[PDB]
Amino acid sequence: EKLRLLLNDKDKKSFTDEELNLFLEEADCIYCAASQGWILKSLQYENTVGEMYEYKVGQETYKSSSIKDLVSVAYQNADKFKDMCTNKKEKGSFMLGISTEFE
Amino acid sequence: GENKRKAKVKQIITAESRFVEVEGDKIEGLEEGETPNVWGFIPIIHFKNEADETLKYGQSDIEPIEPLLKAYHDVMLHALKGS
Repeated sequence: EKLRLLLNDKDKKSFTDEELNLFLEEADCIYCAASQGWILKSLQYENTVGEMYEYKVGQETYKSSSIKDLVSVAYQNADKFKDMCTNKKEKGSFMLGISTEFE
Repeated sequence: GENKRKAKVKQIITAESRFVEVEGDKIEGLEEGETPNVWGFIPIIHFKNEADETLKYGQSDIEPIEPLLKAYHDVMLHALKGS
């Protein structure tokens, strides 16, 4: 199933299924759709992990990865999926022949 | 007038006589069957270009040259196509 395979490729349970089907409509190749999902998921880090990456309160301190690192990793995943799609479709170089009519 | 006429004519020419037959429409001037030859030799002369003791028939002068004509034609056509 394309939906499940996308929810595994593009990580799960942050979108809902109708836009995933829309992304599959954007491109037949699943990896291109997963890449587009990865950018539009990288956008969502501004909410899931806000700009406040580190805080100390009381006797606890937690140092989250900053938004720049997470979005950079998401773009890296997007670039890998894009490259994988291009690898899937791309064919190599090759020679052909020319034809021309004459009397 | 207007009519179309077809005829597959063949005829044997021999020294003493010639035997002629036609398959199809009538040919007025030719009398079918055999007719005597006025002389005891065949009045047809075979001219044999480049005749050879190992050949039944003659040879056209083009025949040695025609593979070179093939080569020249092929090279010229390739050159014209490429140009």
